[PDB]
Amino acid sequence: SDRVAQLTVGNSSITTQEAANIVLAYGEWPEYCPDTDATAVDKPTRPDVSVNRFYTLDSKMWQENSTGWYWKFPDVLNKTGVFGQNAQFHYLYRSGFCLHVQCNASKFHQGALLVAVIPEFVIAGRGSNTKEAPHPGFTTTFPGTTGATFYDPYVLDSGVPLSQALIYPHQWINLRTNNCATVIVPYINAVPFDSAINHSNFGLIVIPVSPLKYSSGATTAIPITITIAPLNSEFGGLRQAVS
Amino acid sequence: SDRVAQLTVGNSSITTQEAANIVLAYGEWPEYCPDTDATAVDKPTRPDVSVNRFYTLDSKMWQENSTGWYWKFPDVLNKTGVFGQNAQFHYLYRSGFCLHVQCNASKFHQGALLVAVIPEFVIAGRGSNTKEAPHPGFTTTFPGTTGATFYDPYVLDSGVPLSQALIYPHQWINLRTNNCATVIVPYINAVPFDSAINHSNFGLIVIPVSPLKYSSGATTAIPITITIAPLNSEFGGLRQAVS
Amino acid sequence: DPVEDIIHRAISSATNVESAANTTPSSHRLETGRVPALQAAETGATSNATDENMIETRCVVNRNGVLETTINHFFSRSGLVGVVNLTDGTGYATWDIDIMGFVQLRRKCEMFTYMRFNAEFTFVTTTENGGARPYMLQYMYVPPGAPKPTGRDAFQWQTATNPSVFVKLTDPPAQVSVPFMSPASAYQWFYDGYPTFGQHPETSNTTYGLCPNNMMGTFAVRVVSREASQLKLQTRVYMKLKHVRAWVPRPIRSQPYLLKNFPNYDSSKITNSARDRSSIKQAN
Amino acid sequence: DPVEDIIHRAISSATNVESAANTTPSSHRLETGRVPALQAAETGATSNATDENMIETRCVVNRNGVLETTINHFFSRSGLVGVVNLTDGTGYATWDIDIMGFVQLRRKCEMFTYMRFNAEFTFVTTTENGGARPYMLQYMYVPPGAPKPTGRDAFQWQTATNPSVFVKLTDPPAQVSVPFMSPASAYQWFYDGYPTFGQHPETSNTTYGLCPNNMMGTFAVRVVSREASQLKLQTRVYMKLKHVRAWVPRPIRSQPYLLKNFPNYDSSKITNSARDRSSIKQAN
Amino acid sequence: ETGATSNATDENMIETRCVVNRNGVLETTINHFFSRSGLVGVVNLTDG
Amino acid sequence: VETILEVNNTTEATGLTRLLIPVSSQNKADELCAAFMVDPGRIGPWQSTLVGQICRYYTQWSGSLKVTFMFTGSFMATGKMLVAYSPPGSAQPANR
Amino acid sequence: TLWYQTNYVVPPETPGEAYIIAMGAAQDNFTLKICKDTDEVTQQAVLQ
Ligand SMILES: CCCCCCCCCCCCC/C=C/[C@H](O)[C@H](N)CO
Ligand SMILES: CCCCCCCCCCCCC/C=C/[C@H](O)[C@H](N)CO
Repeated sequence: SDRVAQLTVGNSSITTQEAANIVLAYGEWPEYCPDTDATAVDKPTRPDVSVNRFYTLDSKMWQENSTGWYWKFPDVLNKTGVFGQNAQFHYLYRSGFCLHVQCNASKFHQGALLVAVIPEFVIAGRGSNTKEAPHPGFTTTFPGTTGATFYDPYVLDSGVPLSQALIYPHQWINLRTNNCATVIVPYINAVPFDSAINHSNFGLIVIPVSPLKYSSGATTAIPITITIAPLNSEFGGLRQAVS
Repeated sequence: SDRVAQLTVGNSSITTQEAANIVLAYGEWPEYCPDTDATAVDKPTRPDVSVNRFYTLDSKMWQENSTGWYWKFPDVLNKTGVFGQNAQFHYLYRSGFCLHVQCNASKFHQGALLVAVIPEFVIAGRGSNTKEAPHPGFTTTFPGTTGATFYDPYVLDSGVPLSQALIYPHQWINLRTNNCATVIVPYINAVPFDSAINHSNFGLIVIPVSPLKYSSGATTAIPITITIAPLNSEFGGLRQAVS
Repeated sequence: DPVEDIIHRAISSATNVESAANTTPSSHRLETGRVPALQAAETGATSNATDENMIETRCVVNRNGVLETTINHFFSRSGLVGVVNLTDGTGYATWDIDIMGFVQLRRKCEMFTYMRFNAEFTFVTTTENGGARPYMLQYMYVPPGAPKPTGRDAFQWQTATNPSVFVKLTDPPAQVSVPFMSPASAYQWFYDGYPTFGQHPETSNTTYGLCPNNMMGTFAVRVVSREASQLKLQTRVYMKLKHVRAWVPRPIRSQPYLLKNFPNYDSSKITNSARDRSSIKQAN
Repeated sequence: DPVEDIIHRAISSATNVESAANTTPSSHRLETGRVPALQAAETGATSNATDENMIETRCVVNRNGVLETTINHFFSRSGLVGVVNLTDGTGYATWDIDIMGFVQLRRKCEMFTYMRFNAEFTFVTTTENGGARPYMLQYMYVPPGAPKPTGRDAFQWQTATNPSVFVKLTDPPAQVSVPFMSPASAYQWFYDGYPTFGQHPETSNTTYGLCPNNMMGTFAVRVVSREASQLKLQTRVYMKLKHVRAWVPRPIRSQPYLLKNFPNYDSSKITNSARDRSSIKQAN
Repeated sequence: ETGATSNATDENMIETRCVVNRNGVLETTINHFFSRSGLVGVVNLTDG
Repeated sequence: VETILEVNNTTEATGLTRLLIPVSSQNKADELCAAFMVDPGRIGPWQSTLVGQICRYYTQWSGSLKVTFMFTGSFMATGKMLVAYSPPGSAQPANR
Repeated sequence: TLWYQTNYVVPPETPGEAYIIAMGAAQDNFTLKICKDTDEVTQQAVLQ
């Protein structure tokens, strides 16, 4: 009655039989923008079925010497589905999310992942220059659906240590206990509406802390799939398409 | 108080100062599908601002020897805007429309157009064969935003005379009286929802009955613009994109 | 307290009319500002000038009948829809049920776009020299998907599930009633669309206008015998539209007809709607 | 009667806590089924095992203060944010107001993402040999868009609209209060995004992380005189965060700092968070 | 031509939402605009 | 209070011609007439207004705006115009 | 951007070049926050 769960959003549903729990980020639910906090004077669009559903990204194979991964939200969904078409025709944007990272392994495998959610996750450059200076490319800061591997996961590629990164909303995927992590995140920004193309709010991060080990003869290919879903999404400022 | 009107739908508005009246097609307003007439078991999407607004097509120059024109609805809006993206991701479709044909001319010009709305307007072929047989091409039946000129406007290219075509919802653009025609059309089909790609419900038709005449020295270029707008549109059956 | 803007009729009126309208007496108008003769046809409406406001009329209690003009009394008259030719000696004959092949009843049905009716078929079967020979016939109804018969004495004539009618040639003609059998909510005679998805061609697309909600099956007929009798037959099928409702009127055909399923015409010979006269300034 | 489906809270709870928590006395547990020592760290929650359920405790009325640990008493301590060098003989000096250049107050402010505060500046101006020479200074505040001064005696120093402070070197140091001047609703120290649209490059994009909601203007300073006096100056600007609110905590910096606006580090020399020891099996 | 400005509000042009506006119209008055002291004259005195 | 924009601020006008936008009969359809940014406090047509000169004494404006077009042709000339505002995220629209 | 919807149609003996005067103001919810000096002004003397 606690290890079994089902999450139906839109026309899609996720079952699980070996879950742990569900984490609300900072104790709050994603909701629509109230009238006392809105600053635009147009009426927003709210599709509410066509954009609030579970989108499944690609799978990441987890190996012995993986140094870890990061996506940007809502960067990964600007080109998939009707959420990718409403986020290009409209200047303004507001949503929550509901994340789910699946990774199964047998009773003879061991290891652990750290699935956390970092608001305003800024990538650092990797040079000893005091001004010129190195800055990350656009496919490194805004990677898309294929993510990006960390170079230095010990400092999260931002000069900030992983050992204190449990202050963010997070779960663990311990292969002897569970196989999935679920984090529900509200809209966290200093402005009520903001653009979905320039500004990615937060970044999902999956880093294997204890490495994958298995005895000989076991299944060598352990993939990590990620299924995300917008919640309470609304757009504004209709114009022509800009990607 | 009758020649002046304004039509605000969505984020767009049309003014006119020399109008005639507004025609409801068959005395009814476009509305959503009631629960006693629905046959699908999924929840529909209703964007209601992003898809209900005035889309302006291209302009048609009206000359001395024009034999007339026809568009298919909703064919012309399957590739423009967020209505063109909701009509490709979704299998089902239902909407009304609100049409507006602008054509101005001076006090020294003369002529008249017939702006009518024909439900289930089927194009005929033009051969004396009794089976093979000629059939119209796909760009003739489903022309798109560029429309198609009639070959034989006297029989509406369907073996059916123009002189009785006032049984359809229609107005006139008489250049000494008005400059615009407005027709509001509900959803007319034998099924509650139907596909927006295979089946175009009705066809707007602008045919100059009395020809354009002007004395020498006047402005020779008289264009005809058409501004249409969906009303109470809703979609269903989410899938991948098919154009 | 939450977001506020999430919180946020017709024209016509039917009257039971029994007889034609009356006429009230009138007088003469000598005043300005009130004019019933001036109209504006650009508004898309018809003229509403009654004859009491044009001339001086009398009081006429009108007792004429407006009963035979309704759409039930107009379509409940059975006409020919198909002729099935059977020459015995393959032994049987089929007929795809499509009433768009004969032109007396087609043009009446092309006044409207959507029609919802029941039917009442009648099969008048004769020989080629007039008829009346005491042989026994079988008329099956084959729905779409059912196996059509492939022989004179095949096993599809066992007829354990679908309807069939046994009647001799020398009996009165057989007559049944047929319900609304379409999967949609109305038979549509004009379907501006394509049945399937895909890349549609430019040269010859034989699928434009095909409405599969109207294809109702196959009508098969044989002579119930073992040895092949040698006699040529014709059946004639008469459909009577009853319990009929009609929607969305459209203009009546003015060009001569060509194919069953397609509304073709020839453009090199377009017949004028009004037959010619000498000049415009004389009436005869 | 119309379409039906058009018709269709939190967790935390704040308590006013004055002193630290007490301790209630405990006893020994000899029973099965009830276990406070077993946790599950995979659920994303911290352990809730209190010390009354691990050992046997006594009754302690705790009277310690939890007052100095709040975010108002932690940030209301003024520290150095900028040093403006003025050598007279161009005659003036400017300073783009950016407090991310000195590292004592930067690392305290990088604990959080969004902060909303008022400020209280103080300008301690001395000479290069210690100070105290009776000359008069002018400190303008130039908002974004206002014309910066282009000379020692230019017309932008007339100062008819924007604020300015006249104070000698031999007075006590000048001190003002500054409101929340951002166009957004919070100063954000980490902006994962780009300021403008367009094709962003791969080699060196110097605009990644630039938040224009934080750029607050320019601070200019001159010596109020006609002939150029010849004396080298330094001002020191001390910001005190008051009336401060903070959101979304984040981990504290562990790598040595490099640039003002960008959170760079070198990957070839990554300093470990914990200084090394001999082995894992001994404590000293 | 009537010498008056346009009175078309934005609720009658497009479809708007409900916005409770809490912005300040205090610093724009003519007292807060002119109560900022600026230079008006420079007097040169050379003694001897 | 409505004051006049200088939409025709080219290097050719040089005078009171700068205030007015020319129209004429076009040979092609779909054509463009004029264009300007919406920025009180930027170099361009707004600089010659009471809005664009009081928003230079102040930083950080907020709120809606309005643009009124008056036509100064003859009485017998007719026509229609499309006036379109497009929010940021791209360059000036290339067609209608 | 201003676009031609249809055309500028004109009868004979009438000029075919007309003008448009464009105006601008602010709505009822317009505000302004921080007072500064304007950049429209220069001076290099005392205006003797
Ligand atoms: C033994 C009885 C056999 C005869 C029974 C016939 C039943 C089938 C009749 C279905 C209803 C009429 C068929 C449809 C009408 C039109 O032909 C189609 N809509 C063609 O468009
Ligand atoms: C005569 C008085 C001149 C001094 C007045 C200074 C007022 C400007 C201070 C604005 C508030 C602090 C500036 C912003 C803080 C941080 O440096 C930025 N957010 C940098 O990210």
